[PDB]
Amino acid sequence: YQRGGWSPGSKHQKHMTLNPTLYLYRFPGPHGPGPYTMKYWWTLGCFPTGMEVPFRLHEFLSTYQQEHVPVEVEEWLRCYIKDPLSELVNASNDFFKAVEVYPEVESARGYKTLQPSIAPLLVPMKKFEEQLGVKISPVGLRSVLSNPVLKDRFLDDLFDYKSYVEKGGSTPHRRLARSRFAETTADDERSLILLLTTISEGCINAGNYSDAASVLADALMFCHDPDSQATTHANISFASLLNADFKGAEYNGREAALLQPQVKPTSTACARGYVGWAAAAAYQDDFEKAEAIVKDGLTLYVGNEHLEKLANKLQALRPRSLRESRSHLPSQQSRGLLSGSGKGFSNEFDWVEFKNKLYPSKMDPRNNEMGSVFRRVGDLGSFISTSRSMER
Amino acid sequence: TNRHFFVARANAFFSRLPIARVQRSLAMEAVREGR
Amino acid sequence: RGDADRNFREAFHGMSLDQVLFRERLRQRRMQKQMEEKAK
Amino acid sequence: TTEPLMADYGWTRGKLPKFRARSPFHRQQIARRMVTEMIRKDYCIVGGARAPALRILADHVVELAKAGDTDSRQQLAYFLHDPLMVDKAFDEYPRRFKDMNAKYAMMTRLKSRRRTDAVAMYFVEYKNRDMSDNHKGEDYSAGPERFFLPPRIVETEKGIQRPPHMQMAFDRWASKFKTEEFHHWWRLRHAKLRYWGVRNVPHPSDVDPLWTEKEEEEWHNEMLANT
Amino acid sequence: TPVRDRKCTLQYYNPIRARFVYRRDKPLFDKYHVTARNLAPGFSRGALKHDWRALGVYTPDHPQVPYHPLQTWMLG
Amino acid sequence: MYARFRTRSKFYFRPARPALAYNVDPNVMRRPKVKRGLLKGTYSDETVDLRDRE
Amino acid sequence: KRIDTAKRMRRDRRRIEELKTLEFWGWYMKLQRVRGRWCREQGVSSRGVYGPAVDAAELWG
Amino acid sequence: ALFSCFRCGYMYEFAVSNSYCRKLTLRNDHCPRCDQLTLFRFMSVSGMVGNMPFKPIGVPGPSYATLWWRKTREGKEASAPLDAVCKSDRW
Amino acid sequence: GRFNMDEAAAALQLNPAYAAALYRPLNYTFHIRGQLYPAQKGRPSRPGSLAASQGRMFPLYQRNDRLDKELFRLNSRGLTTE
Amino acid sequence: LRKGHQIVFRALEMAQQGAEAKGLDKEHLRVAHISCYPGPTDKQIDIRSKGYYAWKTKKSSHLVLTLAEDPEMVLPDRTCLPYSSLMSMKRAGLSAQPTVIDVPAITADG
Amino acid sequence: PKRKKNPMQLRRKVYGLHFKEKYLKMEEWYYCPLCAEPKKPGEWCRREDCRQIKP
Amino acid sequence: GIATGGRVTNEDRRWWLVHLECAPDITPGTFIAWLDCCGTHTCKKLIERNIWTIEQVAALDSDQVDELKYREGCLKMDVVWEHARTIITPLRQREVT
RNA sequence: UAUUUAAUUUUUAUAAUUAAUAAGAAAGAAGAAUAUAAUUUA
RNA sequence: AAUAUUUGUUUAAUGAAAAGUAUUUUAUUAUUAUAUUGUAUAGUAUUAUUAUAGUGUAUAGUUUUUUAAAAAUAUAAAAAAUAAAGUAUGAAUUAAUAUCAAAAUUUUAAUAAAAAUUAAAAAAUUA
Ligand SMILES: [Zn+2]
Ligand SMILES: [Zn+2]
Repeated sequence: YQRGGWSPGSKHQKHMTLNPTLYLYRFPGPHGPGPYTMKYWWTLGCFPTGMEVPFRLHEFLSTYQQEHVPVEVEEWLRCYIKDPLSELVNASNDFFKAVEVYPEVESARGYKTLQPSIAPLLVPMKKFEEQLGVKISPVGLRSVLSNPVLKDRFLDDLFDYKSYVEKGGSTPHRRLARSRFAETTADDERSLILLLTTISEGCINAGNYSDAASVLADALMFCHDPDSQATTHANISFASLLNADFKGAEYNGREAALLQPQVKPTSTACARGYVGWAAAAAYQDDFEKAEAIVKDGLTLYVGNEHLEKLANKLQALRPRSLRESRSHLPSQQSRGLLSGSGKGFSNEFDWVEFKNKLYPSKMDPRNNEMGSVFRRVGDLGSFISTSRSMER
Repeated sequence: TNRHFFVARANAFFSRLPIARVQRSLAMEAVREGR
Repeated sequence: RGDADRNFREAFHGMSLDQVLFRERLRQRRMQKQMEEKAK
Repeated sequence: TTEPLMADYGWTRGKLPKFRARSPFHRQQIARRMVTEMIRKDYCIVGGARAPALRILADHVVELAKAGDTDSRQQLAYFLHDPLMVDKAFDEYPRRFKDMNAKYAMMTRLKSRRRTDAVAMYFVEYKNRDMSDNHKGEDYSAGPERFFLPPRIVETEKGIQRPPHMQMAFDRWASKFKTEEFHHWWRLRHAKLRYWGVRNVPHPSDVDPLWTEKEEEEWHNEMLANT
Repeated sequence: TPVRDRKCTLQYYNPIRARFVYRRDKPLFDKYHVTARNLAPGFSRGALKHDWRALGVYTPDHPQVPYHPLQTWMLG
Repeated sequence: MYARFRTRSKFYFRPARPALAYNVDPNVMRRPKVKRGLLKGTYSDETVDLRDRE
Repeated sequence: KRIDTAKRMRRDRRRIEELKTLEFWGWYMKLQRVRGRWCREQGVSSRGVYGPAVDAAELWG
Repeated sequence: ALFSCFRCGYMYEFAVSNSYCRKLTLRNDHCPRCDQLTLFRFMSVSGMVGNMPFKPIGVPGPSYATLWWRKTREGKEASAPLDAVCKSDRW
Repeated sequence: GRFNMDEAAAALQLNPAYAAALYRPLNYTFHIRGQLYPAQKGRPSRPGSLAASQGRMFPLYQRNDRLDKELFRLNSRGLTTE
Repeated sequence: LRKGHQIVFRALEMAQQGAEAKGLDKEHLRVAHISCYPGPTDKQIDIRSKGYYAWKTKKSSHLVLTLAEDPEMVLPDRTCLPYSSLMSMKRAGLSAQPTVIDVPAITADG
Repeated sequence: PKRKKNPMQLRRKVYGLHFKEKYLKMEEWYYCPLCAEPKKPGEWCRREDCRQIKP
Repeated sequence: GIATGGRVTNEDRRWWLVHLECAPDITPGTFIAWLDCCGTHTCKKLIERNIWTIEQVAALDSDQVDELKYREGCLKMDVVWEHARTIITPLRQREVT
């Protein structure tokens, strides 16, 4: 009888005639009330014993009270919002000031040195980004600030963007104004697409392909001139080729090829587009298509060293059901390590997605297999559904 | 006993000797002498 | 649909759908440049 | 017991493995519903010691259907929960398997395990399906959408047709899920499960139906697209 | 310390993978059957690091394949 | 067998921390105001609490 | 009244379960006539891998 | 098992396996005498379907009822008229 | 060409509301005690969600007093002596 | 199959997102520090026969996880295949050696 | 249990081969040439390629 | 005769010739199912070829045998063929007297 | 549960110079499971 | 205590007044009746072994029970059925102790895991 404390959390054995207590199911412990009672708090509305008085005050102060704003006030608020032009000027300026003073990496011998972190850079770039409407990789930026060459390009192209935005206006904001109420890409926009291409190009060196491919999208978002279009489309092809998006590579790949009539004779762009369209065919395993394409490239562009390389490579390499089954490149190994099915979780035997809610695999709307609830459904008192004698 | 000589078995190789054939052989030698 | 397509791609001289459409749109754009140089 | 249906479940090598059940009766009942279900849709994902057992039994059903005999039929009909499936077996499998004698079912050990318990999951199919009449171009890599919908078909294979009498049965059994009392059954099942409580089962106010008329009219659309 | 990750052990001898060499898999396959899938001619019990071929191992009644140098991508 | 795990003694014995008298921390008026976690060497970027609604 | 309710209720459910059944058997026999129809053109014997001579023997049937 | 139609009492027989257990007491079937789907009841138990190894197959013995029913039909008296045609072991 | 309980009733002159109430438990139609699952019972509106009435989420299982009166409880004027 | 390992997976993945958000490099990341210390706790009634009871304690722990960048690292190759995979793939018609295709570096002239 | 056990008693279990085996051990794995997922040899994917050629 | 692997040896013919007189009543016209390694499936495929008789199976051209055991699929067919080839003549001899 | 015995630590090419009365890459099924180390097989 | 327990793969619990707790948002006549009032899950500390009892009735199958060897325990026929490596959950008796206390001999105020002597007890896991 009674080998432990008389508190009703206490460790050891109790008795009902000596230390009587009412029945509490899950009652939060001496410290922290933890994950389980909290689950109850957020679904059931209180702790499962019903003893505890629900106290929501502190989260009410945090959500509903904060958003309260009266009509008279919020009717006038959008009149005082900061002016976007001045914003771009400021964000560009201090972003640049912050990148210029980022130290040059000391090159050691026998071991690689850690690049000094960009803590302070993330603050200006975050505002610059959303002033502009484009998201930039922190990774790519770091890789850019490693290489001397890339840091140079990035720096001065930034500087030009700064200058053209201060003396002139912001052309995407013009082209936004004239849109809801046609001309070649402006100087500032050129500056922009150039710096973004540079940061994506650094974003490749570090080996984040998905991110480089994502960044060049916003890059072509700004180029209204045919040649910039060709180049950027090609670059997106090569970035989505490494990232193992073959459909996007085989799309953006051929745009650069389509643009060849209106693009100047000095462009390598369209040739690149051909290359990407071809390779994107090759990784999906149809080599006849590939060879056809490279044949067309050397048809139009005669001697071309890239298309020469792919001519010789396809030449060297020389079933519908087994096509693109193979994993050939590493980035989809990298993407296969996350987002994979493991033993014990994140497979079809654990939890399943239905319309953005989680179900046990027991009741899975896509599967009537053994143990599924839908096996026991019965005939619902209407008609006989199947000829099964025993079960159903 | 976990040793090798004792654990390993020759089952897989039995097709090398014709057990059925020899059994029938000594059944022939069973009826020849009249058992 | 398998032999349907095996008929499709061999009517087009061993092209595929995308190569056909690509050729086509390419021609339409080169003839847009033609309309351009004839108008200007 | 050497007869190619009636089974002996031991752990000795003469016998096919005894997977855990309540009583050899219960065991036999389980075997019967695994066979029934595997004959119905060709693959069965099955955990534990059941899987080899299920393969061997499958091979036995195909062997029977090959025998093509009245006593054979009637022996298979004793064994199955579904009479119609006996017919589907004896119609299909003889054309299917005419060129092979041995090992008609393919067992495949899956790299994922039930989270419920550590037991391993196996994928048991009938072998070559390109001679199969009603299973011809199907792809089981992923499931279908709503589980009462006819399963996926490989892209090259879209326009295939199936035995009329099978799709009749299938549509009949399908049509009871487009009804409203099934939707009520669905909500109420959520409620029941919650009371017993299994975690991650949404409250019945959030449970929106498996079947609507819009989803339907596009489903029928692509169903006649596959036809 | 350098990261503790094991190098590739796939091609060394393993006692549980060694069981599957002479096991009969006809039911595990459908289109693609190969003579003996797990058994690598000349190499001990399936493992590629343990290769015996074109050394003097005396095996009067069994066949032995000749030696071609393995590639780098088949070991690690 | 390849890994190395040796049992931690803090799980065997966990006496609660000394409580305050009259809510007075004896050394308040002596020591600096630096967050204790910092000087201890304890730091984080994200603190993800699973007791939150989100 | 609750006697008569209890019986009246158990009577007509017996009635409609028979409507269920009759319609079921009807549909299934339709099904089988469909199958019998379709097996002819396809040339399905459903007597197995053997030709007709085998059950013609009638030793095996 | 022995089954007889409710209304016309027509008799017939077949084995019932472990799978058909719910149908043992009442069956629905097409009755030859009164032609339509009708209801059959279980009067008497006959035999098993399956069997255990090292055990006789025919000793969950069919009742005296079923055997009387197999004497009345298929007996010396019942077969005697039909033999002028067949003598069933013959064609 | 299916069963279709409504047109099964229309043939048998059974008042279709009633025929359906033969095939669901006596609990869900007539006023009689019976097991109820607390998730059916319905919930008031939260900040994220709307309210949930058991009327809306279970139209069919709600009780029908037409039937209840015409079946189970007695009539007064049948018994009156005055 | 262990639950802990799954929890640590969620943690790893999140801190990986964070470490990429901070500008580091995915491929050269390594776990610098993993520790776990005792967290909050909930309690539960266990009713034992003859009017006895005890309190089942539902335990919960805090987990601390640090990913650090390590340039010197070289990863062991996981792209090796068992002989079986190799020649099964051969018989299927697949190439056992994956296709490399030379990709020209991204450049901007416009 | 006649007596409370000290920290050494508790640690003695982890010297065992059983304890090491169950809990702290590394799995051998490679990348599925089809799925690009990590994989132990002898277990496979529910997919039409993985089921035919099991890699 | 039954469990013999591969070739059918002459010592094994001896087994057959010996067991010929173990069974007193047999005619060269006897039904197939009395043969070594003649199964239900083996018999059936023989029958649709209109072969009921030990004489008829001893009359086979051996390129009937193979496609009977390969394209058709009766295993151990060559065993029953060989068994027949052996036994047919002593049956005729015990048939005359 | 402490001691004490008996067994085990998952093929050890091999065992006994003495005590008392022995250990090579590893875990799913040891079986691709219905006793063949594939019964021919699409 | 890496312990026991738990473990949800297939339903004739038909019926249910006597429970004295459980936000029905409007649960609901169409009445033939008049006003008024009131209809669904908590007995035994539990969503317990599973209630008590009065109705009235018989084909609504009226639809939550893990698992890949063997001893010994429990049932039934030493055979048969069931249960033990396991993922997850996670109590209770007990606890003076040092990394432990093995074997023998004698003594000491009563077993003496106390002394002294001689001695020769490895770790893990299971019975
Ligand atoms: Zn009748
Ligand atoms: Zn795979």
